[PDB]
Amino acid sequence: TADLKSLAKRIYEAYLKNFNMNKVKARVILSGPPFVIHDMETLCMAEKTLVAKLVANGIQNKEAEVRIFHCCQCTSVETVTELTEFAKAIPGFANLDLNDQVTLLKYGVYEAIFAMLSSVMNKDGMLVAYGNGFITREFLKSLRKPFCDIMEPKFDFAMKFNALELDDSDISLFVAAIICCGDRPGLLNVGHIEKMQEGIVHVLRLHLQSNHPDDIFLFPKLLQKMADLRQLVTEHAQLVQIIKKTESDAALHPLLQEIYRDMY
Amino acid sequence: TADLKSLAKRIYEAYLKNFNMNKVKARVILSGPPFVIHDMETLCMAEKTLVAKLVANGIQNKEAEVRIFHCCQCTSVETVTELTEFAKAIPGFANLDLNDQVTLLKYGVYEAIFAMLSSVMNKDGMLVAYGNGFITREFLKSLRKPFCDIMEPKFDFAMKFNALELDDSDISLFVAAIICCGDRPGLLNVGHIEKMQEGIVHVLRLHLQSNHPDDIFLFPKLLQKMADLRQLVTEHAQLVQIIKKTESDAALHPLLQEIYRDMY
Ligand SMILES: CC[C@@H](Cc1ccc(OC)c(C(=O)NCc2ccc(Oc3ccc(F)cc3)c(F)c2)c1)C(=O)O
Ligand SMILES: CC[C@@H](Cc1ccc(OC)c(C(=O)NCc2ccc(Oc3ccc(F)cc3)c(F)c2)c1)C(=O)O
Repeated sequence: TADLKSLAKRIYEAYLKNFNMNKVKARVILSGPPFVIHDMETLCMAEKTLVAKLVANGIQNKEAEVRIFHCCQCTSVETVTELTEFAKAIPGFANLDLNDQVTLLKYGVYEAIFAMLSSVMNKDGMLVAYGNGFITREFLKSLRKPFCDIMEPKFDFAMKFNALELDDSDISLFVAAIICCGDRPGLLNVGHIEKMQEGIVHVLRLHLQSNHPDDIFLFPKLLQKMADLRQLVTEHAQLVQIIKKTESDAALHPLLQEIYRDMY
Repeated sequence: TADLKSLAKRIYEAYLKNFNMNKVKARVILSGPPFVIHDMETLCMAEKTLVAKLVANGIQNKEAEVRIFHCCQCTSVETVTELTEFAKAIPGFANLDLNDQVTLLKYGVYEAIFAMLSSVMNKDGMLVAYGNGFITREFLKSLRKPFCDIMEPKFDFAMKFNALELDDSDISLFVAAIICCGDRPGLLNVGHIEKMQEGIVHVLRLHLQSNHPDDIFLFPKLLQKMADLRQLVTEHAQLVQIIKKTESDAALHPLLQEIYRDMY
């Protein structure tokens, strides 16, 4: 159908326009020159070049694990802004009640964040700082608990997600499907959201048939990844709560505090 | 450092002196009275007042899309002259081999042009004709293909670039960083250019820390905008080639023909 073929392109176009990183761009960088962060020496070097404001305090600077945690949060905050503008190209999203738009983004942003993080991850590490650094997975594993425990589950998810070999045309529809879940708690107009979601899911199913004819199960596999991402976020929010309670130096950004507030 | 603080000011001063339009000036005009070009009637009116020589041929005049294309090129040619004189205040630029100065300007001018165009653009249109007109983005979208396709990608870039809220002190250093890229094809003294570039990039990093303490990622964001601008120019040059081959009325200015010659 031409209207559905266009809906898929509108959403893909909105994705390419609103996210600073996409999978084609990430793959070009990941092939090879981002500065490699693989130990404490190179973390401190990268900090002086890529985030110099943070380490300009002398002995007042925070422990390395907490600086990394802060920089991960700053990355998330940026992605929430990108996700918020992308959400307007989903048909009917801007016609939803303003409160419903807030609730959908509230529960969807971290599922979308972890899905899209896969695009900049490989089995050895991930791009950081707008593509200018690459931090190794082994370095992130080396951080003291509980900060190391934030990281590896996201790689575990991404390695299996990346094995599906989706492209940006697929992932844009997937992220839109994540944002339009009609079973989020607190929704006012559930019925309208379900019809909005059904239209996107309908385009996602047809698109996957067209773009991945070799994988007859790809649509139900992606439905399962959405459920897996919900569980990943529930687990992530618990671990973030442990850090907030037990690490007095690891302040939560206020935008992320509101996202987490009464989430799970 | 006082020498670096002075290098940043020397480059800012060179920017304010050599460009006819700067962002403060553009913002004052954009607030409000430039003549508004929003349809064919008002394009023809503006032409008689602001570019009267071009439409003084009667039925010999060119189709409106081609007149606009010509006037955009005339704007570019002017900006290349401005960029060429600005480039002298970059430390070491005038000490480079004359051939290297040519190569740097060759690959840098359009990246700088599109970065600086953002200063006169908003989501509704852009200033034209030395600040005396404002042409609407919707009008530019309304031009027949392929001429409409020249325009909107530049607005897409500018809307995200403008969201960074840079000022002229930032943009002058950014444009200098663009011109001193040591990875341009054809360079004779790559090493000297890399050291020249490192000095400007070093001042840009410290300046951004000083002028935007609120945005710890601003320097890597701008590194990414430089890469985005290179891709924008590659795409622009392809579209210009399509126009040259398929629109016999749309002559390329000779200065711009030489810039494009063997570029990408
Ligand atoms: C706090 C948890 C988040 C969710 C979350 C979970 C897992 C992640 O990755 C596995 C990521 C994430 O963003 N990884 C990219 C990244 C990694 C290191 C960074 O640190 C630096 C430090 C210095 C540098 F010079 C460059 C990078 C960084 F800045 C970004 C985010 C939240 O709850 O919002
Ligand atoms: C040919 C492509 C260029 C690159 C390029 C690409 C995109 C652009 O903007 C999105 C611009 C540009 O200059 N926009 C300002 C502008 C717009 C319309 C104009 O037309 C008139 C016409 C009558 C008037 F009375 C007043 C203005 C004009 F004169 C300047 C330039 C090249 O390849 O060099």
